[PDB]
Amino acid sequence: PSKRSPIEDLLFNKVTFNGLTVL
Amino acid sequence: FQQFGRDIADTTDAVRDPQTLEILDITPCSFGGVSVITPGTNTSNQVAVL
Repeated sequence: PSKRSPIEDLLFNKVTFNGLTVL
Repeated sequence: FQQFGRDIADTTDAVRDPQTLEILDITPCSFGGVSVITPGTNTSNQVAVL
């Protein structure tokens, strides 16, 4: 669905509001 | 017999009404910044707001 290499997919699989936000 | 649930900073995430014992979620009301999109004032003076 997203044009990623198999190595990229493996890499992405391995890595895992009280007045302040995230952007 | 449980009443409510606290988050990390003593921020409650639940409540039970003293009359009708019901579970009620609670979330903060929205807030955020306001930004203005503006082309060069040497070309026009029409802007947009995000």
